[PDB]
Formats: sequence, structure tokens, C-alpha cells
Amino acid sequence: EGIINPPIDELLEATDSKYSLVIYAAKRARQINAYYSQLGEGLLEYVGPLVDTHVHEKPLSIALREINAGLLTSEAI
Amino acid sequence: YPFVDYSVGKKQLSEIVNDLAERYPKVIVAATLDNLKAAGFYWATRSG
Amino acid sequence: MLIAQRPSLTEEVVDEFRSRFVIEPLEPGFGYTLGNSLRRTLLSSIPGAAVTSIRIDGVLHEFTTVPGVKEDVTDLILNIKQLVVSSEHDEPVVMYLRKQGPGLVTAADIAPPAGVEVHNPDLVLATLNGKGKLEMELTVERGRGYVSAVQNKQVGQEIGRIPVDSIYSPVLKVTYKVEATRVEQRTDFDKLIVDVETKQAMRPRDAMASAGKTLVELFGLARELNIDAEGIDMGP
Amino acid sequence: LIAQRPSLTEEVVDEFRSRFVIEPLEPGFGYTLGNSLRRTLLSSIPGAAVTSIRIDGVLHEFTTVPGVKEDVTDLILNIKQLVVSSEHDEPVVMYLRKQGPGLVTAADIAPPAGVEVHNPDLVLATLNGKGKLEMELTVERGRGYVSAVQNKQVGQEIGRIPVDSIYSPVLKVTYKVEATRVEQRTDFDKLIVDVETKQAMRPRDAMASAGKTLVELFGLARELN
Amino acid sequence: DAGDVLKAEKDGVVQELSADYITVANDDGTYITYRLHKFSRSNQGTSVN
Amino acid sequence: REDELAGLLNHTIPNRDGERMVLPTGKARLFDGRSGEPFPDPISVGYMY
Repeated sequence: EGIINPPIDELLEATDSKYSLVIYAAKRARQINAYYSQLGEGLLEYVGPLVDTHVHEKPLSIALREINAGLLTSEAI
Repeated sequence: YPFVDYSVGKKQLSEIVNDLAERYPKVIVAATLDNLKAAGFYWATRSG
Repeated sequence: MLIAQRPSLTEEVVDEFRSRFVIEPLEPGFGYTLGNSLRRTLLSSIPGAAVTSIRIDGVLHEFTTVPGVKEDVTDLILNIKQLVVSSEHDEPVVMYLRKQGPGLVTAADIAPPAGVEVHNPDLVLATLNGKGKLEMELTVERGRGYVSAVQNKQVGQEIGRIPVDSIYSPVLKVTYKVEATRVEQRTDFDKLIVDVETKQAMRPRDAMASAGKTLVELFGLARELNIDAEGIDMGP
Repeated sequence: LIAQRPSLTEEVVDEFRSRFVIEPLEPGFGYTLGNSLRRTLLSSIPGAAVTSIRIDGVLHEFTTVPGVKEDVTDLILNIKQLVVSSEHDEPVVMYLRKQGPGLVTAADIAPPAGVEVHNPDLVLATLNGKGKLEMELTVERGRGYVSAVQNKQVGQEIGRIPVDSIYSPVLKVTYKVEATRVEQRTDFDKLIVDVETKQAMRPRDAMASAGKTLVELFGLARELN
Repeated sequence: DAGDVLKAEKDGVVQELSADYITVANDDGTYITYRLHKFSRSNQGTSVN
Repeated sequence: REDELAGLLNHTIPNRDGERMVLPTGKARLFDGRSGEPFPDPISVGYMY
């Protein structure tokens, strides 16, 4: 439990390599943090989290959990 | 893992660790390394 | 003095006959003070009953093979050892195994006398083939802990009586470890985790209670020297 | 199947050394009991000790007073060995006053009613013909070791010097598990615990306190039902 | 030989003594007083005592 | 020389119980502080500066 979870192999099964997984998780974490920061305002922008979280959980851990659960998609622009 | 059944020096341990890393996921390998460390210390204290 | 933080014991159940107890928060030290004592008293300070010797008909102390039985003598002895029994008579008591014919001979075919019970009739003892015959006598008695095969008591007493190792203690496996627990105040307070695995007869909770009673009596033995001596009081 | 139960008896080697024989125990069981008792005796036996001093003309530990042969820091180490026994829950105060040449032996300390000093031959300091020692000591109760930063109060004066506290009446404990093969038709043990206390209490009281401490934990173990 | 140990200069008898000084009455008829360093500071920050 | 040490290890002063704790091989039998069981084999002991 902690940095060890979720297992890296399960995550890599959902992406191409480590280099893409880093960017994918980081972008989702930035989205979650941006949603949290401007929650006081009544705003419709950014979404999540899509899983049950704790009182104060790092957004990167939540992003990795959603990625493992398979609730996200990645496209190429 | 198949039963080992032979004296384990440092070459045999290297072979076993390489096989574990080759055939198993990383979490299981880390847990096995921790188990080996703990048992090694415990039985080295009583080694004589 | 005063303990100032009362430790508590909690239980977790893994299987029908496996448990994990956690005692916390213990004072600095005190994790090894009552860990090894708990293990020792659980493993070798609780009464039980078990088989002590057998007499298979038609086979001497030579263990070449058992005619009419697929398994060899060592397998038969090991199978007998796994049998769990309960008894009430102090003296050894003998029961007869009379299974015959091709098929599977299990513990459900034994004919225990009054006061002795078998707690797993579904255990497998051996296999019979070719219309063989299996005649056995099993002697059971009470004891504590694990005692190796009692060697030949009298050389000329008989020919076929094979002694066996006896596992009397209901508890089969015990382990323990200690860790650091406290975070708010000064750390290094001990937490003790004890893993217990017993056999089909007894439950881990009863074994823990019996161990506690035995140790309490043993140390009250020493406390009796001077009852009006200040110790570590606890309150509730 | 063996009905005999253990039993404990005492033997007195000298004034402050005892040997307790426990028998007949189950095989392989003496060492664990011996070590449990040894740990409890060496850990959790309450006592008393000096927890602070203040001298008339001293501000800190790193200085010397006129007319004495020793520094304050080398006198703290001498008073750290005082074997005192107190009956008061609250802190108590003692006074040491000496004038003229000679030795300031521990017997010169005048304690109030309730506390006592048990080694009256300890040598604290030596005074010449132009030296007078007037010092005040504080005594409390506890168990174990307290590192003189726990003894620092909030409203400490510049003149108050906290001191390390060592509350431990027990001096040396050991055990021997004679595999006597006590004649019971089987194998058994015979535990022999040797206890020596530092002339503050007698070994019987230390053993009783250790037993009282150890019975409670197994008491909360047995209540599991 | 290092020079960190105070040494008497002429034979005599210790006349007076204290943690700060030692006064010795030399046999030739003179008195000499040696002063002791108490809790000084060395170049490296340790204590000279 | 090592011969003198080996000879002397047999002729020390016995303790209060009349026993020499260190064997002529220079190794002593120690106990375990936590478990309490004696260690399987003797262990070297002595005084180092």
C-alpha cells in the first residue's frame, strides 16, 4: 500500500509504454487538481474524481486508480 | 516456484533471483526479496 | 505506578481454525517479554490426547511393506499421526480397526470405546486392494506437548507393537512478531501480532484463554511472596 | 497426565542477594519464564532518585564553587549514584550543609521525615579550610531512566540545575535452568533465578513487584473468553 | 611531553589546593601558585578542562 | 606472544560463583536478551578500547 499500489504491470497493460503512462497520469492529475482548486466557484469545467477518495488524497494517486480501473481514454491530436 | 533442494551459496541465489525477475511480476519479486532478507538476518544471528 | 495507556487485545479469523491476535499499545519493550512466553505456553502447556502406539496384524517391526495395502508402513504411520482424538481415561485405551475388502479405509470405520471420540471421521487412512485384510489396534492416551516415539519399553513384551510420535497439543503452529505503533505521542510503543493455527478439535480463542490462565497462575506464584508490593496498576 | 504443579522457594545468599527455585516446570519452558522475569525486573520496578539540585552560588553546571576540589559537573556525577528511597508522591526537598575542611560524605545529608538515604558512605566532595557547601536536592518517584530534559520545568530559574534520574532498585539478575530430570518418570526442568538489588529494597519485594506487573498482562489475555 | 599536563617546577609540599589553583611551598623557601584552565575553548570547539 | 595468552586464559581469577566464564578457546557462552534461549555456539567476548 502506498507508492507500490497500483501494480505497474496492471497499469502498463492499459497503455503502450512507461513514457506515455507518465504523461497520461500527469495530465489526468492536473485536471483533478484544477477541478478541486476552483470548486468554490460555481463552474462547469473539468470532471472527477470518478472513484471513491479519502479526506485529502494526492490527485496523482486518484488518477492512477482511475487509469487502472479503465475509466479514461487517450487520443492523439 | 519448484522446490529447490540444494545448498544455496551466492551463485545459486543469483540464479534464483534472476529467474524470479524473469518470470514473475515486480510486486511478487519485491515481496520475495523482503522475505529472503528477513529470513537471512534471522538465521544469520543464530548461525554461530 | 500507573500504566497510563491500557493495552487491548483484538482477534481476527482467517479460516475455521486460524486466527491472528493483536495486542496494542504495549509499553516500550514488553513485546518480547510476553511474546515468547505466549508461544511456549500455547505450544506445550495445554492438555490433549493422542495415539501412542499401534499393532498392525501380520507385520513385525520390519517396515518392508504391508501385504494387501497399497501404502507402505511409513505412510500408514504418518496417516495415523494426523488423526485427532479426544479421551477421558488417564490410562491408555485400545480400540480396534476392522475394515476389510477392496476399497478405501478411513477413520469413520473405527470402533472407539466409551469416553474416546474421533473428531474427523472423514480422514483417509489407507487403500485396500485384492480383497486384502486390515486389522489394527490403536492405543490412545493423554499428555501435553509433543513427545517423540517412546522407545522399546520392554523388548520381549511382544513382536508387532510399533511406537509412534504423539502430538498432544491442540495448537499446531504459532508465530509472533512485534512492531512500532504510536504516532501522536513519542513513538517506539510496541504492538504484538500472534498468528495461531490449531487442529479441528479446539478453537484458537480457547487456546489463548487457557494460555492466559496458565501464565496468570504461574506468575501469581511469584506474586504471592509479598502481596503488598507496588507494581504497574491498570485501573479498569 | 502429570498432576504435580510448580512451586517457588527462596534461599538467601547474603543480605541483598537471593536465589529463587521454581520447580517442576514443563520441559523447554524454564528459559522463557526466567527471561520474562529478568526483563520485568530490569525494566519496571519503581523507586526514587534525585531529579534536581541547586547550590547557593552557582548558575549552571559548567562552573566551580570556591573551596572545593571538584567541578559542579563532576559533583552531579557523584550525586547521581545516591541510593535514596521516598514515600511521598509529590517532590520532596533535602538540604546538605558542610563547613570547614574534610569530606562531604553522603551521611551529612539531612533528609526530611519520609525519605531515606541508604548508602551513607558515598564520597561527594572534599572541602579545604576556606570552603562551605550549601546545596538543595529534590527527590521524586518513578521507574526507569529520565534524561534531565524531561526534568526541565516550564518556570525554571537560572539557578536550578536538572539532573538525570535513574529509578532502579535492581542491580543484577540472572537465571539457570537445571535440566535436573526431576524424577517424575519423564523430563522436566528446574529454574533458579538469582537476584541482587542495590541496597534500596530486598529481592523478595522486587520479585513480588515483578510478579504483580506480569500477572496483569496475562490477566487481560485470559479474559478473551 | 605534549605539554598538556601541568608539572611541578621544584620539589615541595602541596600547601593549598582547590579546583581552580594549587599553591605549593617550595623547599628553597618560596611559594608558587599554579592556575588551572576550567572550561576553556580550543580551536576546534571542544572543551579544555 | 600468543602462547602466553593461551596459557593465561586457563589461570584467571574465578568470579564470586567460582567459575571462569570464558573458555580456554577465548569464546564464552552467551544468552539471548529477547528470546531468552541460549545461543547455539560460544561467542568471542572481551574488552576493547
